[PDB]
Amino acid sequence: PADLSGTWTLLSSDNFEGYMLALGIDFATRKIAKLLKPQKVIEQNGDSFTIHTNSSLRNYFVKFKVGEEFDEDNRGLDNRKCKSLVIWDNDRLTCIQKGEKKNRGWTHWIEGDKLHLEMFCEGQVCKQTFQRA
Repeated sequence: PADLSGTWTLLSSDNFEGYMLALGIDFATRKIAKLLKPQKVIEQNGDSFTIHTNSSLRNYFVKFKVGEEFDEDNRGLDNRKCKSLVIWDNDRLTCIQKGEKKNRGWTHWIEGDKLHLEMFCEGQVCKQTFQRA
């Protein structure tokens, strides 16, 4: 495991548009979303996590415990329901989201004081890095 806690600000994004296309987000929302610099707040208590994703266009919140399946109604995103599970891929916090979309999920990890994030959905992978605020 690794400590991923803190308030993070998006430093670099990469292929976020491909990621969103794969989700089926419309033109209007994608144009606005790609212009955002969302903040990520990670509260970590042992294997208990609460991750806040704050941005202009929308605020997001996910609360989970590692190894505990939980449904994710993304009616604030792609409106598609998913059955999620987060596990420790050695020091990388990886989530598998089973649902309509295939090979959808995300992975967080930290190297130095920089937070990395990969968000994928059936072929598209959006890489992002954040800096401790």
